[PDB]
Amino acid sequence: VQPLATQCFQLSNMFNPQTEEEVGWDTEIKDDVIEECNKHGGVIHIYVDKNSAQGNVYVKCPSIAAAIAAVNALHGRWFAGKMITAAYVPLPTYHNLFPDSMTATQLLVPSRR
Amino acid sequence: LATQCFQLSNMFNPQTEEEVGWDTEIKDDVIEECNKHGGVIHIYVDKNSAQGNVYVKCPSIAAAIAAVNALHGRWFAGKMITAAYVPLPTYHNLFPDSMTATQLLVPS
Ligand SMILES: [Cl-]
Repeated sequence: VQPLATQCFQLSNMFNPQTEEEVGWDTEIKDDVIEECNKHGGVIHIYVDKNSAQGNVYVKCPSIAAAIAAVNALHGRWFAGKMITAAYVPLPTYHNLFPDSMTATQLLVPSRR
Repeated sequence: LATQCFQLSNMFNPQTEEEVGWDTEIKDDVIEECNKHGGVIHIYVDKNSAQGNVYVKCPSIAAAIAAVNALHGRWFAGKMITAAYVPLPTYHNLFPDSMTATQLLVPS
């Protein structure tokens, strides 16, 4: 079987730390993702892993329904010939990686207006 | 806090320990990944750890960073492995033999 949808997922290929040349690039990715999520079910945690070779972005939505909507809105885009992929993370694993994501309930909004 | 040393987590569970060579294969898998980057000079699969911890030391921090950046977030045995750097002294105290270990490890 495939892992059930959870509140939490990991995006890949969102970027390539070797090629990323713009200052504040990871924040723009963060804003881009939140903006995308706020067209759907929002998001309560996000983390762009600047050092990951596969360009990982971690996300947690206020509900699995919100998470599904975000994943479905995000996993379609392409970057640098590589396609973005989402993988759900079980709560304990995601919570172990991101302890603070456990009690975070506030919907995030983008920095840029 | 990049160092020569890191702790992989979620590499296994007590259920993983029921197959022979589970630890030898995990050991080999990490070495293999490290030898695609900067290699590795010490590894310890902590059979007694509940969190499926594997301890690793690379010949240089450049090597470890390359390994960690390749390993963290990576999926292994259906579980997302996470790498957390281990302070060098901590690693050496936990693992005395890793200090003078300079021979690049190769798989079994
Ligand atoms: Cl997992």
